[PDB]
Amino acid sequence: MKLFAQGTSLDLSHPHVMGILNVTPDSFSDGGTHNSLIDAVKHANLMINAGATIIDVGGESTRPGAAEVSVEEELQRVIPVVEAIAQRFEVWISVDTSKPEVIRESAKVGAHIINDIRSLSEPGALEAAAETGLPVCLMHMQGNPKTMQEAPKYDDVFAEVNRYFIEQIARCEQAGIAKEKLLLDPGFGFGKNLSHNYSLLARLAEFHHFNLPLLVGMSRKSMIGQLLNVGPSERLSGSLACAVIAAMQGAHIIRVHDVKETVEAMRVVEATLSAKENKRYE
Ligand SMILES: Nc1nc2c(c(=O)[nH]1)N=C(CO)CN2
Ligand SMILES: Nc1ccc(S(N)(=O)=O)cc1
Repeated sequence: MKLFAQGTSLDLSHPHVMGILNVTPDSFSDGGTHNSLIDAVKHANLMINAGATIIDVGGESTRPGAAEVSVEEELQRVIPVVEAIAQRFEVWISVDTSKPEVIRESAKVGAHIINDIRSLSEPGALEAAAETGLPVCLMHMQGNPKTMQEAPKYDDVFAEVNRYFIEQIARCEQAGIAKEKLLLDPGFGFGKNLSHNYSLLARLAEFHHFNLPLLVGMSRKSMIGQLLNVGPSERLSGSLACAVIAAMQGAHIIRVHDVKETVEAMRVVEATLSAKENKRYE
């Protein structure tokens, strides 16, 4: 199973570690792109050296209570970073944005994947994505990402995620985006309580019925912090366990903050699955 973008390919035969590079106004400080660029390129370098095969560049925070970012603010931070990395390294670059101008401007500087947690729901996003012909990640979410509001109720969270996926795949094809260009992500922590999150992880293997790559992001999330009752900087062990459970079930891309450690853990999973008559646990 491979992805094709920007004259290159990504083989999904093994788990890939996607490192996170957030370049928001509150971190990519001192205003409209400071010498925070060296910082970003430095940070990327470490991630690559640690074994990341994909880097997720985002100019907007999607945490509860997060501010909205303007197209200008976003453009100012993401584009320069995407370009500097594309020019310097061979990694795959995914862009975490929901804005059509950022989508368009990103393809042009070499981005390989459009990771929109909003699944191209913003006016003009679907059309901008299609035009680029790049792979798109579709994520399940109930509500507004940045709501300090409570988690919905679900009749059955897994059935709802499944049906959402069917509907979104359809929407994409109707717009020109071939099913073969999609990645699916259940969206851990988004409009889901503790129970819902562990139900989605327990049954991850059942989402293979779509025959599409699966991307997951549990790193330092609430589903861990709540369970173990620990702060954000004390969640590495839990984070690692979630990555292993997902990978063991055949997830293809794991979004994380702790690249080195996850890569090691993934090396153990690969050794195991290769000795496993059918390459996956269910
Ligand atoms: N594809 C994907 N992208 C994300 C995800 C996630 O869970 N999956 N979680 C986030 C948390 O701010 C940010 N971006
Ligand atoms: N939505 C969200 C909440 C917390 C985090 S974390 N893992 O940086 O604490 C990431 C995304």
